[PDB]
Amino acid sequence: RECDYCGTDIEPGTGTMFVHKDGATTHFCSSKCENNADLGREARNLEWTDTAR
Amino acid sequence: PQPSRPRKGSLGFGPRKRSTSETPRFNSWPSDDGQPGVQGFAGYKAGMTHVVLVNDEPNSPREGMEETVPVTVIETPPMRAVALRAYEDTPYGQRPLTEVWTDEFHSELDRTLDVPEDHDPDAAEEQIRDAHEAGDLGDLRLITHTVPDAVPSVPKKKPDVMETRVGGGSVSDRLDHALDIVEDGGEHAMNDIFRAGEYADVAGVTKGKGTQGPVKRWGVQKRKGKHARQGWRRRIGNLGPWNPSRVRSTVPQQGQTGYHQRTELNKRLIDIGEGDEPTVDGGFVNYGEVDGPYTLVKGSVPGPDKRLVRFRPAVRPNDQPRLDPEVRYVSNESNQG
Amino acid sequence: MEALGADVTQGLEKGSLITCADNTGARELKVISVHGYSGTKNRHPKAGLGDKITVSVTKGTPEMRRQVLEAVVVRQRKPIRRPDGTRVKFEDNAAVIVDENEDPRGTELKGPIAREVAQRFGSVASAATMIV
RNA sequence: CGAGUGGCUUGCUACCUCGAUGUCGGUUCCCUCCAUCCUGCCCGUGCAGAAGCGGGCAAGGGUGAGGUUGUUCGCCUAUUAAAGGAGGUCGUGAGCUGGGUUUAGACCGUCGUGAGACAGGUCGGCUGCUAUCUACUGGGUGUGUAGGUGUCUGACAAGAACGACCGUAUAGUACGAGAGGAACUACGGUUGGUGGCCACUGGUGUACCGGUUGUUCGAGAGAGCACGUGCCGGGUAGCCACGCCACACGGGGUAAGAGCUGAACGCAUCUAAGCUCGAAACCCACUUGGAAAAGAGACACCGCCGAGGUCCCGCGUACAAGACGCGGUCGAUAGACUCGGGGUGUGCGCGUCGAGGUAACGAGACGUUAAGCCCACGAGCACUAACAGACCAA
RNA sequence: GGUCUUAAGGUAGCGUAGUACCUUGCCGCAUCAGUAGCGGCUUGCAUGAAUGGAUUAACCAGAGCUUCACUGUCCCAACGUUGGGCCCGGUGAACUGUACAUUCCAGUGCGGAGUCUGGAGACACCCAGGGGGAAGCGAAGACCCUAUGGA
RNA sequence: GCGAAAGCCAAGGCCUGUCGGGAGCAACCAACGUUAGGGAAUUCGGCAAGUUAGUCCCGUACCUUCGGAAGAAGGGAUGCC
RNA sequence: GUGGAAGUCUGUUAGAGUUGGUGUCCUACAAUACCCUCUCGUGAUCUAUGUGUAGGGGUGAAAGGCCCAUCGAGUCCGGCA
Ligand SMILES: *C(=O)[C@H](Cc1ccccc1)NC(=O)CCCCCN
Ligand SMILES: [Cl-]
Ligand SMILES: [Cl-]
Ligand SMILES: [K+]
Ligand SMILES: [Mg+2]
Ligand SMILES: [Mg+2]
Ligand SMILES: [Mg+2]
Ligand SMILES: [Mg+2]
Ligand SMILES: [Mg+2]
Ligand SMILES: [Mg+2]
Ligand SMILES: [Mg+2]
Ligand SMILES: [Mg+2]
Ligand SMILES: [Mg+2]
Ligand SMILES: [Mg+2]
Ligand SMILES: [Mg+2]
Ligand SMILES: [Mg+2]
Ligand SMILES: [Mg+2]
Ligand SMILES: [Mg+2]
Ligand SMILES: [Mg+2]
Ligand SMILES: [Mg+2]
Ligand SMILES: [Mg+2]
Ligand SMILES: [Mg+2]
Ligand SMILES: [Mg+2]
Ligand SMILES: [Mg+2]
Ligand SMILES: [Mg+2]
Ligand SMILES: [Mg+2]
Ligand SMILES: [Mg+2]
Ligand SMILES: [Mg+2]
Ligand SMILES: [Mg+2]
Ligand SMILES: [Mg+2]
Ligand SMILES: [Mg+2]
Ligand SMILES: [Mg+2]
Ligand SMILES: [Mg+2]
Ligand SMILES: [Mg+2]
Ligand SMILES: [Mg+2]
Ligand SMILES: [Mg+2]
Ligand code: NA
Ligand code: NA
Ligand code: NA
Ligand code: NA
Ligand code: NA
Ligand code: NA
Ligand code: NA
Ligand code: NA
Ligand code: NA
Ligand code: NA
Ligand code: NA
Ligand code: NA
Ligand code: NA
Ligand code: NA
Ligand code: NA
Ligand code: NA
Ligand code: NA
Ligand code: NA
Ligand code: NA
Ligand code: NA
Ligand code: NA
Ligand code: NA
Repeated sequence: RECDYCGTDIEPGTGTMFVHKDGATTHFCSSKCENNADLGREARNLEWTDTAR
Repeated sequence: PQPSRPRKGSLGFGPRKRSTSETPRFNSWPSDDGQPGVQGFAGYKAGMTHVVLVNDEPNSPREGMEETVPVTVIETPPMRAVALRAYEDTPYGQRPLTEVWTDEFHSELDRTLDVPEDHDPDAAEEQIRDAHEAGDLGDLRLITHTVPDAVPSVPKKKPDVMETRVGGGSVSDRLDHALDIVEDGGEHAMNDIFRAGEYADVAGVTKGKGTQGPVKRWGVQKRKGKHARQGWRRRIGNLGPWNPSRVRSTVPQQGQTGYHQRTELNKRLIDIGEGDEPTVDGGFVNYGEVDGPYTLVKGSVPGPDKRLVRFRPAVRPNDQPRLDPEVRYVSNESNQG
Repeated sequence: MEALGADVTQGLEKGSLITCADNTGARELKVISVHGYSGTKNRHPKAGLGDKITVSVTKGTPEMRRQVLEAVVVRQRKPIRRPDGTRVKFEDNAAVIVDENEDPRGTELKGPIAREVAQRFGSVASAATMIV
């Protein structure tokens, strides 16, 4: 699997899946990502993110 | 009315004092069923990671499916049965009779023992067989020690010595089996005793926490509400009733917590290998790198990283052995981050 | 009951206010008890995903209000662990009113549902729009 | 109607304390009783089944959360296997609380000429002390057994280390007109309790990194203060629970009870002698402590001019002193350095762009730059420091 | 009852009251559940007109209740910060002390014993702890009664 | 900055609110920070803590002794260049 | 619009007061202290100094409050052994 946020590979037996109100799903590899997300930031704008890279 | 409630903490692991030996001492051994064989082995704790396994359970609606399982990596290099001790049955229980030692010793066993320079193996052996002829021979065990020098991550070189029982077919047959092992050099390995998939009982001295209060040591509540602001936060209500006018040893009080021996039952051996396959990136925190004989124990094991832990075939298993479980993935991800 | 096939950290207590994920006319539900549960001194009875809880209607249609009904917990904010180790959490806490036979009192379920709830309440599941 | 047992209620008595034994309730924490609420094993039934009702053994474990009331009690709600009662100075204020009772202030009603009174109501109304002894939880130093190292034994001691529930198969089966509806056994899970552990999730993380407000160091750069982080955002290690792992069965002897063989009493009889079974209870099993067990233990090796130990030095798998454990050049024990593995989130400077502005100036954007800064972890590495050396000892 | 004591015999209002014994009165609101609170009823143990009655905008560190919001008050506790605490140098009190004292379980005794009686346990000394007991220390009981006491 | 307010800083004063040294510095205590999900279930009682917050614009109920209630409530804005 | 009233409002301006924490202290720093919280803050306001009222007497927006840590009758000595 791949983190729906930063893009790096999610180490198996790890991570969280957040189910949205509408039903959408979002796998996170870590708290760091989840948290950057809750701040309303988009991975594309964070230079450390594989996505942005 | 005062609602009922179980007492705080168990009264079966006391007194809660510091352990006499950092090296565990089993007080029970498996039953003499199968072929003769040493009933235990030892190693040093290193750390934890998880592994993906194929549901092995025949009764699980998930049998055959992936499954993440927590594992504690334990370096289990070879050990050496340096002697065979014999016990005799007497009106006062079992007592050591004699011992059969060898000559081939590990370079640094003298860091702990006054290694034998002159011993009579045969006389000992004779005395034992005569005892057996007379039928006073009590169980047979081997004096064993570890080779810490074989484990880089562990600072000590001084070997840890412990006695392990030998359970086998007949007494004669296992008596012989013992001597054979010893005579060689006593060199044996985890393979020779355990097979991945079997259940073992792991013993060890827990992580020490020095002195601790009742709340942490016994699980008593914290003062609640207003009471927590009056001057008392972590002290129990009272040491007892007016009468009996003495404090009963059963009331939760402060003291040594941790560094106690514990024999944790039915631990499943997920795998027994050798190499660096189980090591984590960056190295096991406060331990080091693994690259040699190892064992993967399901779940947790008492004691801190580097501490000696002991294995013994489960003495009271609940499930039947399900040998060599399929391991599809062993995480090597850094434990830092 | 049947194994949920996932570990749960009850994220609710007696007295908690959760969402009613259905069209029964009940909007808000107040947890009153957890079926088959017995706690321990001072402990607040707890409930999570897959539990059948007794509830009272706090908000909704006048006729539904104040009624004491049964329901099933379909979603909770507090994480749950699935067999492969992954954690799963939702955007809100929700339950669906059920009857004696455990058939939804309503006709439609609003929002997603945890797959685990299926292995327990079939008719509730077979009425789901989305099953994560 | 008669005979009793208990000492929880209420009353009686005035033995004990008025040079004071701190009140009610609650709370917290410990032990116990059985007249048993649930659970185990049983008997009867107006026992078809299911669900009950009544009784016997039985105190191992459990007996929970809430709404009114200071309440104890009690009423009420939803859960539950069940949500039993009672003793411990109506256990528990050198533990807490202080709502009530029961000081001084005040009001109402009633009573009184009045002061003032009223288990009538009402608002407000304080909680002292540095532990000598003893008691227990844990930690040491000595002596005794009578040189040392290592490994054991087990008299005894503690445990609830496990209690309970739901679901599936059995089975829509036995039973029953039907409605309805079991069990043995085998499985999965939950709950409470218990011990441990941190890969995973989560908390902290005044290590660290970034953003930014006010002010001061002229600006810039880089910094101090704003309570012991200014505030905001992220967070490693460790510690943790909200996270994760583990916690039988089975033997032996019994109770109630079901029976066998069997006599007194040729018959009958579970009992008198004998015997087969049979409880969550008892014993063992399992975990923990345990040579100070005065019968003060056993074994192996080393040593009595030398075995071993203490001090010393570098450190922690240990730690309030003490203790404990490891390493000490025949070395990787700690530090430096360099890698590895991690945390932040892209440094200073310079270049280009930039709403504009004559210009000066210019918030900010892009590049250089996964940059800069930082790390309580690992590895490599004898470079630095584990040197020198003292002592006790049959 | 359809007058009598003793002059009159409770009017407007208010009312289960900060006044209501019975009492958690009855009905309703509100809550899953409300001895509370509010509204209605009200025969008021024992309301009521300057012993002021009713009522009332504004005001209140005044008493009670409800809602939203909030949150470590709680479920259930954890980690952290600072000052202590612990070890070391220096300084250096007090409370309290009939004696003896390593106690425990029972009993007995002026009926609430470390010291009596019977048993059990118990090698000595020391460090830290939280306070079960010494009916712990502190105060010639402030309650109650008694005194041919006091104010 | 509304300010004789906070915070920071001069001039001036001081390191005498006068015992120190050591242990990652344990239990426990005083002050205090942060705590996931729940959100008063705590308790006599929300005690303690928390929430809200400055300024401008919009907007503002019952009741009222017409003064008030009222900053009711609720909604939006807020920097730098 | 002007004006700028008020035993008016907000306010740790100064200053006055003392509600809760039943916190800290309780052989105290203190024979009434410390901290946070809280009330008033143009008036029946607060305050310094001077001055008057004296013990069955004062003084008292009244609590039997206060009259030098002393008040339901101050303190000292005497009556008094
Ligand atoms: C009634 O029970 C009295 C009430 C009282 C007496 C005096 C002052 C105020 C209140 N309470 C007592 O008598 C308690 C006595 C305590 C004795 C303790 N040793
Ligand atoms: Cl408490
Ligand atoms: Cl409940
Ligand atoms: K008395
Ligand atoms: Mg991760
Ligand atoms: Mg207090
Ligand atoms: Mg980690
Ligand atoms: Mg409670
Ligand atoms: Mg006392
Ligand atoms: Mg009985
Ligand atoms: Mg018992
Ligand atoms: Mg009592
Ligand atoms: Mg009690
Ligand atoms: Mg006491
Ligand atoms: Mg007291
Ligand atoms: Mg005290
Ligand atoms: Mg009171
Ligand atoms: Mg009151
Ligand atoms: Mg009275
Ligand atoms: Mg009162
Ligand atoms: Mg002697
Ligand atoms: Mg600072
Ligand atoms: Mg009423
Ligand atoms: Mg009149
Ligand atoms: Mg005696
Ligand atoms: Mg007296
Ligand atoms: Mg009196
Ligand atoms: Mg008189
Ligand atoms: Mg929280
Ligand atoms: Mg409540
Ligand atoms: Mg309660
Ligand atoms: Mg408050
Ligand atoms: Mg004013
Ligand atoms: Mg003001
Ligand atoms: Mg004057
Ligand atoms: Mg008076
Ligand atoms: Na206190
Ligand atoms: Na306090
Ligand atoms: Na007492
Ligand atoms: Na009797
Ligand atoms: Na006395
Ligand atoms: Na009490
Ligand atoms: Na029982
Ligand atoms: Na109640
Ligand atoms: Na008492
Ligand atoms: Na009390
Ligand atoms: Na008290
Ligand atoms: Na049995
Ligand atoms: Na001995
Ligand atoms: Na009247
Ligand atoms: Na006032
Ligand atoms: Na806190
Ligand atoms: Na005591
Ligand atoms: Na000085
Ligand atoms: Na005008
Ligand atoms: Na004050
Ligand atoms: Na006088
Ligand atoms: Na005189």
